[PDB]
Amino acid sequence: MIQRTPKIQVYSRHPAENGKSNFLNCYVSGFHPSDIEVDLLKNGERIEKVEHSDLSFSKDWSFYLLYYTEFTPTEKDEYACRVNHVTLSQPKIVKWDRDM
Amino acid sequence: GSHSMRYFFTSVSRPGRGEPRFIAVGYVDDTQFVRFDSDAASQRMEPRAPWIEQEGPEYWDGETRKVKAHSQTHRVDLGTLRGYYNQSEAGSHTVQRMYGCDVGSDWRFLRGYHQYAYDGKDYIALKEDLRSWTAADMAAQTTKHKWEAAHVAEQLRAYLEGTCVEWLRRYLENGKETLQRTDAPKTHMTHHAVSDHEATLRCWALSFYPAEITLTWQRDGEDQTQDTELVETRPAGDGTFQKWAAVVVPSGQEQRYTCHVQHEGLPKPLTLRWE
Amino acid sequence: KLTPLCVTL
Repeated sequence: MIQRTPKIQVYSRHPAENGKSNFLNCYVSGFHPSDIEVDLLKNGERIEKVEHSDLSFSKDWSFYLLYYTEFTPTEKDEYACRVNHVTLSQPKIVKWDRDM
Repeated sequence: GSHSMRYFFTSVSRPGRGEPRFIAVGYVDDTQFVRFDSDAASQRMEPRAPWIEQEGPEYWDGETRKVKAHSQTHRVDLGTLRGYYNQSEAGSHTVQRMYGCDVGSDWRFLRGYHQYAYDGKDYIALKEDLRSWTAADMAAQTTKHKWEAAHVAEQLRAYLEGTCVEWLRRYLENGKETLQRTDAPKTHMTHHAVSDHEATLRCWALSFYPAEITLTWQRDGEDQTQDTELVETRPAGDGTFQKWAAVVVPSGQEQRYTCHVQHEGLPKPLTLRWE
Repeated sequence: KLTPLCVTL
């Protein structure tokens, strides 16, 4: 059966500025099947207050979801997105690079 | 310009753990406006755009009634398809369905479409003529001929050229503030030292709408597409989109590089230089 | 608006 590996992007809704409210995003796309675990981490620990968009898919039938949470960037806080899927041998962690 | 309405339906079987999960979403162009999730407590079709929230009780009762019926259809489909493929009762499977319509700039019918996929691959689809079918395989053939005899196409065509475009036009009017805008991308470049002799030039497009955009890097004019890391266009979560494109460049050669941005909301293509 | 029909595979 068909399986497609999620692409993962972690990023803020607005350009990051320390001490200013914002949204932390983890966008996962191009995956199949739809069963997927996605967590946002703050200093390595899962964030309780996280929502996600409604499951939708692309022209190639692959799925996409946006996971997001309200947050305020601080100079020393670290954020990541942890994603698990059947196509991954182990769960994948992507750090937020607040630069770029 | 032209516009589209699309509905996306996903159904996933959960053997020995109750009925399958059903999720429905509706889009006008790149804007989501409704959703149904069979695991939610409400059991109603729900709004996901401000301009649809005041549609009224009749509208909400009606879509709820119809979307539950879609949910039941997919539940029977999962049972049927497993039979066509002679498959184990223990595994989880997936049915996907998409349909919708386009209108032109004049808001007149342009095209319609209606497609299924089973476990992530084409199964059967309505042809552009709206009268015939394409069957991916042997299993679908059975569906093909069954629908041919039931005159299923004709009734789809009636919906696509009528109700579908009728309501697309009504939504475009209701949400014309959201749906008939274009937000031009706000663009900028960043520079990062990869080493002592290399650097990353990243070209950013932010807060644009609709999703369509082209970001290209060139060196002296020669497309560096092969050397360009380009991310998928991604939702900012506020209804706008984001994209970027990056090249690794020899330190000292920044002036040779330009980033070219084409978007609907721009009066002219943008050419960014580092300087 | 969704189609009111009930087509099945």
